[PDB]
Amino acid sequence: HKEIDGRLKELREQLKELTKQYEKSENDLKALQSVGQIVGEVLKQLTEEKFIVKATNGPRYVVGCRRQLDKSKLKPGTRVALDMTTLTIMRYLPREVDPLVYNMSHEDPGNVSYSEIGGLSEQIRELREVIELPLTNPELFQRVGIIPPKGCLLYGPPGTGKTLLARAVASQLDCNFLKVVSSSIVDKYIGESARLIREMFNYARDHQPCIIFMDEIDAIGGRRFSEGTSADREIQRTLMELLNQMDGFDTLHRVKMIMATNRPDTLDPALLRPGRLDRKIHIDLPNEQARLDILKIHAGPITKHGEIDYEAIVKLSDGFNGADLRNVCTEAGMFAIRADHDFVVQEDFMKAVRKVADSKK
Amino acid sequence: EIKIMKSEVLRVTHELQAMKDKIKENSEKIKVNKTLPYLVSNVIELLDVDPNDQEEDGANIDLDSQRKGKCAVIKTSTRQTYFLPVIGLVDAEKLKPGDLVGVNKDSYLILETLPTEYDSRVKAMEVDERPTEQYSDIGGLDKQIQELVEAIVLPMNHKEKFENLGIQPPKGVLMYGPPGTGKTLLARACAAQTKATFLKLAGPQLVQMFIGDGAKLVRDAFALAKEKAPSIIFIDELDAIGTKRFDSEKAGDREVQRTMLELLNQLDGFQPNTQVKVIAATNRVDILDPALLRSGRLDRKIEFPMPNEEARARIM
Amino acid sequence: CGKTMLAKAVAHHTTAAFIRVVGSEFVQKYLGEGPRMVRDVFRLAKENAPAIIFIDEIDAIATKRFDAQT
Repeated sequence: HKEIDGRLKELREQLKELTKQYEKSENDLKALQSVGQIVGEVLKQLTEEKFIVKATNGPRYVVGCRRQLDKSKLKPGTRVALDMTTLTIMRYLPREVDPLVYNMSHEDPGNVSYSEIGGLSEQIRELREVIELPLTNPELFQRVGIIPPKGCLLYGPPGTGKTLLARAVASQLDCNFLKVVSSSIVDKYIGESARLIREMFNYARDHQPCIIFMDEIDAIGGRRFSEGTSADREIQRTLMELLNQMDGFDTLHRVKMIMATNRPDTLDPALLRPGRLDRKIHIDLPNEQARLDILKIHAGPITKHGEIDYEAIVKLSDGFNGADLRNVCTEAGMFAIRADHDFVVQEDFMKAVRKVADSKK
Repeated sequence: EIKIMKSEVLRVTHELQAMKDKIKENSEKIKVNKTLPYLVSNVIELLDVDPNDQEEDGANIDLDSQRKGKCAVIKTSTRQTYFLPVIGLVDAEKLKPGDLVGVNKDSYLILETLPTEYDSRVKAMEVDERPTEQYSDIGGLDKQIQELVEAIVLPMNHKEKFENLGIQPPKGVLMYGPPGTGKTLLARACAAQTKATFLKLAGPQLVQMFIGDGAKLVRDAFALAKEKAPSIIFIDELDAIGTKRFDSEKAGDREVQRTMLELLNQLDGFQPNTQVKVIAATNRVDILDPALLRSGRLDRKIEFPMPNEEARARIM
Repeated sequence: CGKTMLAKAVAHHTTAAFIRVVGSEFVQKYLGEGPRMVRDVFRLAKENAPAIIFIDEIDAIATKRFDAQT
C-alpha cells in the first residue's frame, strides 16, 4: 500500500514526458497526409462556379471553388489558395505585396553618434532642414500651398566615407530605414530587378513614413553609349523603373529618398527638375575651426598625457574630412604603445599628419 | 484505497506502450523521402500569417515578367513555389528568410534543417590551413619582415594594450613595389606563423560571365570568414580589382566597377571586425583607385625597399 | 517636363480609358517563365473600345543592330 504510492509518482512523471512527445509525432503524420497548396491569382470571376486562375501545377485554368466559402470573400482581383489536383479555391485573401526582409536589411538609427565623426555637422544641418521638417509638419508647407521634396542626393569624394555621412544621418532622423545594396538588385534573372524595386516601393507607401536609403547607385548610373543590351539591357530596365515611379500616379506621400553617388555624370534629364531628386548637396571641405573640433572629439576618449597644442596640428592639416583626421589620431596612439606610455607628445601628431599626407592622392 | 493505487501503476505502463508504438510508425515514414532523388529548397520568407500569393500565367502575345511569394515559401528547383503551414519537426524561428531546408515532396513539409549558405561556396576558394613557409628561415628579406610582423600579428595578441589605450586596430594592408620579389612568400610565412586560416582569392576569378554573381561571391567570402575567425583574406590584384575607370563612358565595364565598389562598401557598411584581417597586394606597379582613406579600408603602407647590396649577399 | 502630363490630360477629358504600357519592361534576356502575363492583357483592351494606348519608352526593345554594337 505504502510502497505503491511512492513508485506511482516516479513512473507517472517519467511516462508523461515520453507519451506527450510521441503524441506530437502522430500529429505530424496527419499533416503528411494533407494536401499541397498551389498559389494562384484570380484574373476575373466568370460564373459563380467558374473562376479564371493562372496556376503553377500547370498553366492557365478555369477552376471551381468550395461551396463552403463566402461570397463576401469574392473580391475583384485577389490572391487565392489552390489545390494541387482538385484545382479549386481553398481560400481568398486580400492583395498586398509580400513584405521584404530578404530585401530589407536593418540598420538601427543609433549604433553610432553624430558627435563621433561630428564636425561634419554643417552638412548634417542642411540635410536635416530638407528631410526632417516635412516629417514634423506638412501643415506649414500646406498653408502656403507648395509641393514638398521627395528625394535628396549627396555626391562627391567619399572623404567622410560615403556610407558614414549617411549612417550618421539615419541616427538623427530616427525613422524606418529601408536599406539598399545596389549590386543585389542586379541579378542574372529576368525581370527580378524590376519586380524587386517595385515591391520595395509599394511596401513604403503602406508602411509610411519610411526613408529609402540607396547607398552607391551605379547599377543606376549608366545611360549607355555603345547602345548595348549585353548586360546593358538590365541598366535600362532599372533606370526605366526609377522614372516609371515618378511618371505614375504615385506620390511619395511621406516617402523620403536618399541617394549616394561618387561622381555625378550619369544623371537623367528628368532629375534636374524636382519631383524625383529635388536637392543635390555636395561634400564641403572643413574649416580649421571645424577641424579643431573634429580632432578634439577624436582625442577625447583615448588616453593622453596632460598637454597637447591642438592648434599646431590644425595648421599642418588641410584637405581632410573627419574620417581622414581620425586616422592621424589613432596613428599617434600606435606610436605611444611603441614608446610604452599612455602619455602622448606634440611630436607624434606632427609626424602622424605628415605620414598620412604622403600616402595620399 | 489499496486497489486504485496498484491499477494506476499498471495503467501508466500500458499508456506508455501505445504512445511508444506511434512514434515508431512516424520514423520509417520520414526516412523514405530522404533517399535520393530528393528536393532541397530555399525558404524566401519566414512568415506564418497572410497566405496566398501567385506564380505563372496564360498566353497570347506581349511580354513582361512577374513573380511573387509569401506566407512561407520554399522555392524548389524546378522553379516552383510552395505554401506550407509550419511543423515542429524543425522549428521556424531556427529557420530564417534565406535558409536551405530539406522538404518531403509529399505534403511539401520541412522535414529538416540543412546547413548555412546557398549556391556556390565560392567557385574556387582555396583554403590553406597551414602554409609551408617560415620567415625565420629566410634572412636578407629582413627590412620588409620587420614592418610586416609589426603590422599584422601585433593587434590580436597585444589586444590588452590596445584596450587600455582606447585606439582600435587596422583592418587592411597594402603592399606595393615591383612584382615577383617574393613579396607573397612573406605573406604565406606570416599566415603559417599566426594560426589564422589563409584564404587565397585571385581577382580575375571573382569576374564571371554571369551577371551580378561576383558580389555574392565576395559577400559569401566574408561570411565564411566570419565563421572561421581569425582569417587572412589575401587579395591578389589591385588591377582586376583596381580599376573602376573615371571615364565618362565606362558603362560597358560596369561589372568590374560593381564588384570593386561592393568590397569598399562592405568595408564601410559596418564598424570593423577583428575576425578578418585583409592583405591586398598589387600585380602591376601602382595605380590610383581610391581604397585607402579610412582604416576600415586600407591604411597601412608597406613599400618594397630597393635592393641593398648587403641584403643581396645575405640571400646568396 | 510635363511631357507625360499632357497625354494624360487629353485622356481624362475625352471619355476613354487610360492604359499605361511599359515598353522597356517589354525587354527580356531570354524566354523562360516570367513573361507571359501581359499577353492576354493587350487584346481585351482592343476589344472594349475606346482606350488610349500610351507606350512608355519603347526603345529597349527598339535598339537592334543599327549601330552594330547592340
